[PDB]
Amino acid sequence: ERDISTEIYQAGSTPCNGVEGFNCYFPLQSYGFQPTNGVGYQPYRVVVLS
Amino acid sequence: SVLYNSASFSTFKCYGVSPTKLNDLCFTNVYADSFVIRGDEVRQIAPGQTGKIADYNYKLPDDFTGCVIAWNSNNLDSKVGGNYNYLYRLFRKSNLKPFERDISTEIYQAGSTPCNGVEGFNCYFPLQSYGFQPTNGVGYQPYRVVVLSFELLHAPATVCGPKKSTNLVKNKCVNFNFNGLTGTGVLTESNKKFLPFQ
Amino acid sequence: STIEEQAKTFLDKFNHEAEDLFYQSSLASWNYNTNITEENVQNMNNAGDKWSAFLKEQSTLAQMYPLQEIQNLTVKLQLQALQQNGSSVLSEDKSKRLNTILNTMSTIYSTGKVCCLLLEPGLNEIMANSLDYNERLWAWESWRSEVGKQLRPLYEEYVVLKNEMARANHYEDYGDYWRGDYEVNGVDGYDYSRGQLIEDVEHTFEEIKPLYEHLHAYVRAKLMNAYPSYISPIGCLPAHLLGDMWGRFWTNLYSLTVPFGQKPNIDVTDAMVDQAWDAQRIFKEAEKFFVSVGLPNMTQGFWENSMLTDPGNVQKAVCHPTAWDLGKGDFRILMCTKVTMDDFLTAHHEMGHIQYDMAYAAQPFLLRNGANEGFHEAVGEIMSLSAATPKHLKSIGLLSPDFQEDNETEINFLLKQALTIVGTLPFTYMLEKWRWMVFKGEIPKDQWMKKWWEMKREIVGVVEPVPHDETYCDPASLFHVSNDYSFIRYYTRTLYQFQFQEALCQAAKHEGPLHKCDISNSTEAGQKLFNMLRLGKSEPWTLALENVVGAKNMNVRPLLNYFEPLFTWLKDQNKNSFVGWSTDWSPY
Repeated sequence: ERDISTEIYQAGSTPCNGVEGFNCYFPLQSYGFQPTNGVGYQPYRVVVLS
Repeated sequence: SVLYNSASFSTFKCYGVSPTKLNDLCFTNVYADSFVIRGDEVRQIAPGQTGKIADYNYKLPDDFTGCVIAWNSNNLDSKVGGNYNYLYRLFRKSNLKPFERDISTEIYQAGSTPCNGVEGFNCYFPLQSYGFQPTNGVGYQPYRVVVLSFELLHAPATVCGPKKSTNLVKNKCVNFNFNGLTGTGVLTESNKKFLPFQ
Repeated sequence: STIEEQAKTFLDKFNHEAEDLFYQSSLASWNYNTNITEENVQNMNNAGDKWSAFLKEQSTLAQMYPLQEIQNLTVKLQLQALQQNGSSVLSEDKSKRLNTILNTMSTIYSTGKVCCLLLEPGLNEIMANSLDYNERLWAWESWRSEVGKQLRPLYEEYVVLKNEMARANHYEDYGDYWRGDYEVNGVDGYDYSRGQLIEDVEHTFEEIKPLYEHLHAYVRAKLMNAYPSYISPIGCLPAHLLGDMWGRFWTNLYSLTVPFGQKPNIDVTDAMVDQAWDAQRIFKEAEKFFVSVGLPNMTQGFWENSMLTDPGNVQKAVCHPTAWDLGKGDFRILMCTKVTMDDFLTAHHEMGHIQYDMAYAAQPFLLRNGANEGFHEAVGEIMSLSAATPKHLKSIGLLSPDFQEDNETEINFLLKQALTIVGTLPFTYMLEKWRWMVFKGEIPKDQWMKKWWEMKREIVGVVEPVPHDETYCDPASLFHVSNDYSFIRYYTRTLYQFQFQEALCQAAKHEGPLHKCDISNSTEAGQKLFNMLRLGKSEPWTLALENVVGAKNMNVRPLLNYFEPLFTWLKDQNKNSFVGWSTDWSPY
């Protein structure tokens, strides 16, 4: 399944999506691929064949 | 569940454990750490931060799986003329460990000069007083922070719930769950009683 | 064990106790400035005595800590402001004598002897509104033969006492103490010794020389309509025909010199009465002005503890344009705000001082305030000048968007600001240069007043109607000289006013001159200017200047780009035979 829509996560009360109230964080974080990192932090190209 | 919708707390954030799944999750031992700090010191209280407060007063664990409850208090413990009822450690030789405090007095030695148990040259008393006054700013107000700790030991979890209760339905072939026993049938009437302890 | 780990401990110990004492010293003074009574007098003296005693006590103990043993280039710059010594560096017998002279010269300046009447609004309206030659001349001569005579024995001893104070702190003359604020010590690439400050002021004064000759000739040509026999077109101006007693501000002379009579300076006083302002909407419009620039808003306690209205007779007190900084997150403004056009532009001059103090809120008490007090007075002027812009008055609620900008309007606007911003600019360089020869020792006592008039006709261009001897005192009767204040601080304020204005107008899509610029509707100039106000005493003023302007020194080019329509119009009007003034001319 492909998901190309960006939404806002809701936790318990103070509903989100539209009014944007409390407990409405932003789950769409970033990786941070930098050449000055370690080995495991390097970007890997994973190609799944079906 | 009745704490987030009360609209009476300033910063209500959690760590590790989600603020929603805790309503139907058991617990073993739950404690509360009540302490009064300033406004700018609220952001320092977090699992993974440092400073002169999270290292010389109360050290937070790295795997803290609880919540941070903090609200604004102005008409509770504030007076004009400087507050001298709350102290805090400013400097010390070593740092602190999680779930460990320090209430004993110790003269801080900055340089290499003896203090002889009294303050003076390169010798200070690291127990300053706050400035909780109703005429200062917002950051200089007393904040009663109550940190809750969720621990899991070998003892059985006696702090569960709260469980939701529905109603009593009879004369219908529906599903019912009584004391863990799952059944599906018509709850017909009985003509005999059982023992008052089974 | 080392020095760096023990130096910061003494600083944190002093900052945690100074804020508790400085707040009580300012809170006790706030009660005296609200209700005049005998109870607030003793509470202010007792609160101020503990602050003056605790500051001098910790400064002596800090002398044992080394100064040249800091490799962080941050802790060392905080020790120079604490280990400094004042008038107590000499003997104890001569320390009380210097303080007595400062108390006698301030009483004579406040209580005038001209009969009785005082100074303001006593002799202020006589030297401004008179239109007579034999009336305002008597007030200028009587002040020198009465106030100057009583300040003669005190001014002679003021030079010998202030000279030994500067030499005791590793300097040369007393002028180095006032000029030492811009000095950057320590080891750095952009350092700024006292030798560099001697130049860069003498260079910018030569470029403004042709601009001052056209402005001084316009005032001299206007006074000939009322004095056809006392003022010559090829001469100068008397010492009593400048507006003020000392001849500093030429604002009072604007009522006699109007270049265009078609569209003069409009008055927005009647527009504020129609919208019903209860002496509170002026500050509300100033709050939303910095929102479009980029600076954050104020706090919640700022609009609940600061008096921004007139208490009346039930709470008689005092009110003057002076911003207060009580600290500990408390900021109050003491000023009688009424429905007046002059109070609208002055509100922006004090609103910027609150945002400046909030920039270093998280910084300790020693890191408060910038490297020099000249930057604080520059932010308040670059924001108040944009409020008087005719373009900014078209996007607001009051006044008619029916009055646009033209060529006959900008002439009346540039001349009004030229009689205050650049009108007293040559007077600052002349007053500072004359005091350098007194503090050094080039002229004995009997050569002070005879040299003061020689620099007038060569720098400013003011003659003397009555020849005075060496007994009279003319510069000693100044508020900045009798009360001991650095007058050179106003010189850098003029240059930095146009340098900071060009940086904010560059990102706001405004090129060429700076008269039609608009700081609002641009969220880029706010974030760039905030970086300079955040850096206090931890960073030198040279580094903070490059972050806004781009250069490491003062510049005169942006100062001339603002008076382009004025300089173009004065060259076609003063071509009436004379441009400049003669050094050999006298009205008698």
